[PDB]
Amino acid sequence: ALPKLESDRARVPVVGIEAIAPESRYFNWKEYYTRALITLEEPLIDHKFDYGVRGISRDNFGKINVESKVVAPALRR
Amino acid sequence: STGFPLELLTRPATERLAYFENYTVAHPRLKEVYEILMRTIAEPAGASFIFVYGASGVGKTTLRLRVEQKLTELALPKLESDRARVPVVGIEAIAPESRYFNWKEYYTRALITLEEPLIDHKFDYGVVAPALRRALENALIHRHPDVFFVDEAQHFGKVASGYKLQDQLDCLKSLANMTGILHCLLGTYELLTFSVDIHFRRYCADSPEDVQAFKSVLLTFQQHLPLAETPNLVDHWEYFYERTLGCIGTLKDWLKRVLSDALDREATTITLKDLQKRALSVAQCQKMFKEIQEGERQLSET
DNA sequence: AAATAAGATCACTACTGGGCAGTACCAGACTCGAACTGATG
Ligand SMILES: Nc1ncnc2c1ncn2[C@@H]1O[C@H](COP(=O)(O)OP(=O)(O)OP(=O)(O)O)[C@@H](O)[C@H]1O
Ligand SMILES: [Mg+2]
Repeated sequence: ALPKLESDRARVPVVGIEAIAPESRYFNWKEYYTRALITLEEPLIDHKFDYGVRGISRDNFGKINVESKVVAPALRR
Repeated sequence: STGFPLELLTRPATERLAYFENYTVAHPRLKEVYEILMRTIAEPAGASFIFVYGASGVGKTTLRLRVEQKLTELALPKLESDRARVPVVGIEAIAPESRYFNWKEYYTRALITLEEPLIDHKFDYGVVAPALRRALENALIHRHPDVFFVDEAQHFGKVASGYKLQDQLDCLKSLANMTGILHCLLGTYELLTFSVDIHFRRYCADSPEDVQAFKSVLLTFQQHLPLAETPNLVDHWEYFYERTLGCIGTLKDWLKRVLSDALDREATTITLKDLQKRALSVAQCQKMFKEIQEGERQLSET
């Protein structure tokens, strides 16, 4: 997809994360959502995109930030 | 004509894949259920729930899309003057991450799909999310949708409580009572765990008419497959029914897999091994048949 | 029946949107003190 990535921006060919064994006794879906969002968006140029959630946005350094106040279905959206 | 255009052979393989992926066969069950649903929508008879069943792969979602398009084009002459009159709203239920279905998320997604502004600034003017609930009620009253489709309605039952399984639907019941909006809950056979009932039956092999219909849809699928040489498929109808159980939806994506594999190799026809490569697993069909048998037994009460 | 879970409630903590009583300006416009001036019995 590299020629297509060069031709068209805002495009990732493949994204991949690893599931995390939880410290508690139940799987953490909020951590899954936030880490998938970090992996998907952080290794990108500052392509201005507005997710439909108030808390999550980009920063000056480009690293994505998620407030601890953000509720998990909002992260999923 | 009844066959695929012969000009796509010179076109690139992506064009052939795009053409075949958009072909939606009108098998008799699909059009019969479509007519029943349209008759129910036109005259509701005072009902407010249009529960529709069917195991995965019958074609409920495409039926929803067809009904959406048909109702939009039916209303089209009268939205030129009347605005804020979205014909039909169709949403997909969210599988909860916790043990219980989330109703705040349902309300906010229903509001988003209606393009309702200022969702974050809602107010409660005197329950779960009263402000969002009242906002959705007002949006349904004023936008006046003909039907409110909720695909994947089986996720409403994620409550893990016998004394709360039926009560989980009180929010939708009250939202449909006081706004007068038809709620057509499309779901798999889990939805029978609980009003007009429609059954999206597959093609059971016991009845010869279903076998004839399955062979008909198989032939019309083979006619529209974009290959240089038309692949013979009706001979292995027994194989195509073993891994499909008679669902015209998963047959379509099975053929899509096989056709994409053929096109990627610049092939010209489909053999048995090509279908075997992209066939459903032996255990997968067993689990699917167990679930569909449970649903059929649940719906078998007369 | 005793033991082990689990939701409900109170209480405190940290975080982040975000508006109202109030001031200021700039000509356009209306209304009428005060006067000016001409016709008239
Ligand atoms: N009759 C049909 N003709 C052509 N394609 C179809 C048909 N029915 C379904 N599809 C295809 O199947 C996909 C949609 O899933 P499908 O309708 O088969 O499943 P469903 O059982 O209705 O849905 P779900 O399992 O999510 O409840 C799309 O790719 C659509 O093109
Ligand atoms: Mg579906």
